[PDB]
Amino acid sequence: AAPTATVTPSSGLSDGTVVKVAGAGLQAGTAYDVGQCAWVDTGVLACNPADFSSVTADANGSASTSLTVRRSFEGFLFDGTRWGTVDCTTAACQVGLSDAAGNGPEGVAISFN
Amino acid sequence: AAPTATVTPSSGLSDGTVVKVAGAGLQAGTAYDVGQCAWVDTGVLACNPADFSSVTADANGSASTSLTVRRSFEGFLFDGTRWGTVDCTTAACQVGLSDAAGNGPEGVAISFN
Ligand SMILES: CN[C@H]1[C@@H](O[C@@H]2/C3=C/C#C[C@H]4O[C@@]4([C@H]4COC(=O)O4)C#CC3=C[C@H]2OC(=O)c2c(O)ccc3c(C)cc(OC)cc23)O[C@H](C)[C@H](O)[C@@H]1O
Repeated sequence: AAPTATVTPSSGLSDGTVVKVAGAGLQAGTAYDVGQCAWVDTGVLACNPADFSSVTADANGSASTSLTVRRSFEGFLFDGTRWGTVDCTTAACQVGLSDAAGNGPEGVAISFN
Repeated sequence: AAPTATVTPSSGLSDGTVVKVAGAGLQAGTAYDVGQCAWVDTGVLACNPADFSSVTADANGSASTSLTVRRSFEGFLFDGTRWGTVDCTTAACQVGLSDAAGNGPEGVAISFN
């Protein structure tokens, strides 16, 4: 049973909307970061770390938090370097959850007004 | 990195075909059952434990193993109760991976003829 994520709302977002993020099927007791990213190239994920939140999955594998989304952001790579700016009206941005190894539910697509 | 399972080959299968099951986005060091099952009721899987195999995910969260699939098998529910003979030409059989918490990739649909 695969882990899942919900991002409410996920469409028609304005810059600065705070969305609600919930996870299920996560690893009980484990800390997860929650954020907005986009795949900008094959295998290259650029994220918006300035607005990340985090959660610890409860004993049932569940967790929730909120997240401020940004219409465009300066995209950063896992090693702390900047990839370039990401415009989410022209790029497919997603909001998801990730543990220290990169694991978690599939990202949820989001879109802006 | 949501967990994934890939099963090769997955169609035109015969009784006894050995398939390769590759899992990724798994938990490093967790052991996973690898097996074939059919949904026989809402939220009820009847599996083939006689051919189940095991893999422990490596440091990169990957695993691979072979699995021998069956066109028909005695299907067992989660607690060992026999459900009855599953005929996979008629039933929706799938192959997948799950850990002791029942967590893992979604299963992969397979077809015999
Ligand atoms: C653990 N390392 C791998 C992972 O890194 C992801 C990642 C990328 C980036 C970035 C920078 O903002 C920072 C830090 C680190 O350095 C900085 O300067 O900022 C972070 C983080 C990350 C955490 C991981 O989130 C995710 O894994 C994740 C996902 O797989 C899919 C969608 C996601 C979505 C939609 C959101 C999300 O929220 C955190 C995570 C994911 O995937 C990369 C592609 C590489 O393989 C990395 O090696």
